[PDB]
Amino acid sequence: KEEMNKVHNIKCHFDNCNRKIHWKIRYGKLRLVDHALSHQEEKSIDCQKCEYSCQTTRQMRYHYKKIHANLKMEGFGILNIPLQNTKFSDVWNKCFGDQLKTIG
DNA sequence: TTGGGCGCTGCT
DNA sequence: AGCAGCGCCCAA
Ligand SMILES: [Zn+2]
Ligand SMILES: [Zn+2]
Repeated sequence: KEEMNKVHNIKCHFDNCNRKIHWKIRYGKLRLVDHALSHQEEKSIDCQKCEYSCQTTRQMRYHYKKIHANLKMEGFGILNIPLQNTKFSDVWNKCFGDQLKTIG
């Protein structure tokens, strides 16, 4: 539980990003996945109610709040997102590849 | 207006 | 462990 709550700065190595995500194991990987998806041109997150699509689950959460105000957004975990493919594996590697021992 | 992401955590 | 969500400060 201690090692659960330790801050690990995860550095994004995408060209001229170099942002540091102040991550914790407790948070899970969603904010890291979303950050990598933001560096990719594809809009692989699809709304469950309308035609909208976007890059990140954070974008989709904003979409639901504004367009689907009375509806819960559901099914947008890393296990629901199409991640097991080469395009995403490549972008994840570019951003965080040297830090996968810490991420898992 | 959009929304990154900090910090949160109910739940499995 | 860590998923899969959320409130909200502030310019990512
Ligand atoms: Zn980055
Ligand atoms: Zn929609």
